[PDB]
Amino acid sequence: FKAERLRVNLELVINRLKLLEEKKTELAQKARKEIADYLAAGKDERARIRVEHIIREDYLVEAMEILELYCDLLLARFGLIQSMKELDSGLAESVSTLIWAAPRLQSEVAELKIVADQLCAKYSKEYGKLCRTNQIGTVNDRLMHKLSVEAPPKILVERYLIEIAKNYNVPYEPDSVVMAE
Amino acid sequence: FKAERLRVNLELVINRLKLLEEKKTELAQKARKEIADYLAAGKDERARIRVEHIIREDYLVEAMEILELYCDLLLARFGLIQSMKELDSGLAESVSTLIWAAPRLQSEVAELKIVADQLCAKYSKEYGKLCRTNQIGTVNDRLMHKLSVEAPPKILVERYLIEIAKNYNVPYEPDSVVMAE
Repeated sequence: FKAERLRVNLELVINRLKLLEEKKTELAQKARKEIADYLAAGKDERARIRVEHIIREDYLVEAMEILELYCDLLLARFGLIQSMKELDSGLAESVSTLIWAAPRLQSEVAELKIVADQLCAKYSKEYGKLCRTNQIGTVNDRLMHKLSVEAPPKILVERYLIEIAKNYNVPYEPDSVVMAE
Repeated sequence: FKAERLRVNLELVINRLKLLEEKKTELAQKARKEIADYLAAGKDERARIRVEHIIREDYLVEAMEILELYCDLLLARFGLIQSMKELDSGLAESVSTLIWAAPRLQSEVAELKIVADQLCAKYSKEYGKLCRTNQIGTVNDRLMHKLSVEAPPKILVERYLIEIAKNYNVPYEPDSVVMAE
């Protein structure tokens, strides 16, 4: 298969990973001053949704870094496992997590479309329609938490609002039922 | 056969060997400061993959120098063995190592394509499809180690990280199970 198209794809993935990380950092700083505005100005719940979007983004940041490590370590053993024909256990975790998150990351990046195709084009043993679904069970559970879509515990969203109000110097009063939870 | 096309090919091989050696040296210095950055900044494992790529490159550097010696010594006896019709034992090691590494070096250089063709065009005794495969068994095992694709022992990758942290003055703590291994 097109393994150097795959490789330069990965390189662009890494480049855009860095770029998007940086851009989202920038706008996240602006948005944190903005959240200081919303919290300072009335609807802390509006700021609560804003910071929900932000903590979502931060889950994405952490997941981005984890998978950046994964694509880079897979890139290390390009020719080596390319000599092989099945995936090894040393890369089974990375491959499983990547295969699992790839559909979640299909939209975020178009290179990864080809990266996943070439992955599945690379293997059939524990690879394919369901065989790939069988081998993908070794996905990183930590990334899974960093890729879980949920409301954080309102004690923690309150703590994010508290540490924001700390860092950004607004008055925040958590809901004591949740501030105790 | 085209033995002076072969010869100027070899000359370009040597020229680009020097050039690529120099360029990879330059960017390797930049990449070593960069590895000092990654090690200094968080993911030492990211730096670990980076320095895995680098130590791979250094295996390539050493292999490059070895084969540079080989092509130059073969160049010394151009007309002499050209008078002969089979390869001699004095060049059997160099020829075997070159024939063996040439497919690994097919991609790195396009001149060597012709150099290998003209090599096989030079000989049939222990030369050809499998006869060349038979005579290539005298490849340099040291270069073979410098052309082996493997993970170095993690005590040694830790030692490379330790001597980098020494030279580049970052804090590195090897995995004591591997730092003892």
